[PDB]
Amino acid sequence: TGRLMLAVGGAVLGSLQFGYNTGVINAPQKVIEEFYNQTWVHRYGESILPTTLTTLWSLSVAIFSVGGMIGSFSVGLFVNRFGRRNSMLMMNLLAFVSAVLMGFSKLGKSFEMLILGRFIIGVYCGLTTGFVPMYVGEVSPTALRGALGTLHQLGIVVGILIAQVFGLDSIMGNKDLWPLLLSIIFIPALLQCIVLPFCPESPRFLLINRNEENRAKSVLKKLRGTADVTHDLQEMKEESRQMMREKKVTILELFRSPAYRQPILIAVVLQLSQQLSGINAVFYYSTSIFEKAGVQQPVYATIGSGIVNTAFTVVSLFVVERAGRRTLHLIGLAGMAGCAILMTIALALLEQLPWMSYLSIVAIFGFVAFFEVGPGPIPWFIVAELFSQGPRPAAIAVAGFSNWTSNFIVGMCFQYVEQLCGPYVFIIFTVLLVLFFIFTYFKVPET
Ligand SMILES: C=C1[C@@H](C)[C@H]2[C@H](Cc3ccccc3)NC(=O)[C@]23OC(=O)/C=C/[C@H](O)CCC[C@@H](C)C/C=C/[C@H]3[C@@H]1O
Repeated sequence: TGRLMLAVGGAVLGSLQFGYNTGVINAPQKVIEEFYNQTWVHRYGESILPTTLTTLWSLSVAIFSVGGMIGSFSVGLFVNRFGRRNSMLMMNLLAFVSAVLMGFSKLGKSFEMLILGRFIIGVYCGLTTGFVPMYVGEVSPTALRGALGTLHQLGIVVGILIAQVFGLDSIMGNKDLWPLLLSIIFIPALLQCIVLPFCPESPRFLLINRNEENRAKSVLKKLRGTADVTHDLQEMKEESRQMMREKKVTILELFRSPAYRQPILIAVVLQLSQQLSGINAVFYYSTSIFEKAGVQQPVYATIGSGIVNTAFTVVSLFVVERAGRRTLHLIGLAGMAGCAILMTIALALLEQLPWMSYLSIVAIFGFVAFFEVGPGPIPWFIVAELFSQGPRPAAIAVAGFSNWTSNFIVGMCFQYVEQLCGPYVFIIFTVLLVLFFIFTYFKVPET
């Protein structure tokens, strides 16, 4: 419990860095867009086209999700081959590579570097979100396993907040220091590169994946702190039974078996309902949507959304263990729909009532607050509770693919939709939120 605080906190750095890379490109949108325009002129002696500037900066934020897909797929590769700890350590290379790329992108007069860096760091984020939850789950005692695993969640939302803070004009969200805003991630990396080597390899890797039972003994005693461990050791060997009991099934075997075709449908749709709700429409373009509203100091409203977001995350902890998954997920979609509607009213009546800009802030706060209690965590609780230890692994990969894919559809196309639909964009979210509300009220069983 003492030395334990090192290995965990050392791993959560990746989840901080995960959330940081997610929301850094929110506030400094205009300045980087100005840099694209600046770079476009220097090359061709011509101001960039507005539609091109759209899909270009959209690609710069969207390509990140593409990396995450690949990353989340490759987690199984490095984990069982190089170990949990060492996997997290070596993959800090992607951060330094990406940090340098996104940092010297301005000094290199190239948005390709920035896009490329955004891809690479996306892979790291996809890999990391597979490492951290798995590492702490094996390192922590079973008692604190259902509590320390929270730090991954908190890490992301807090990382998103810090990204939005630094996104201020006062700090790093400006003409001169935006390349550093993207690069500062090297600090967390450098820290994790120092800490992890002192942290212990997971015993479940030493006991199972290496059969080095003896090398695992020295871990738990220093790790768990307890002198003896002739019960935690037997535990893992008894929990590995259930994990090795029924045969694990592959991805494409999940599609072909009509026994698995119904629960998988629920899983994927529940992931679509998380992204196509359009919470990344705000976590990527909060400061942008606020600008089209009459919001004074919009970057602060984004930080507001971060704090509200971070807040209701902690609230959700003391709710999932108090209510049902079917209910909480329904509550979310409704509130997200209501707020999406309420958002449209603000964006519509602003031109008539020069103050509804304040309503848009409250709407989006509720739009993300209702998300973090319903469609936030639940879509990952239902999937893990619709499949036994055999097909459950393959189900996460599909769900993971479903999430990244639908995440890319929003972040890449939301601006193209924002131009044509005008103040009537959140209706798309409202509409889909209804379909997702119908789909769950009938076809989603409580667990
Ligand atoms: C906006 C988002 C962010 C906010 C989350 C979103 C909400 C959430 C928050 C806390 C716990 C579980 C879910 N639900 C997510 O899953 C979330 O990433 C995670 O936080 C955890 C991801 C796990 O590693 C498994 C999936 C890891 C990836 C395959 C998918 C990651 C999704 C992101 C999502 O983009």
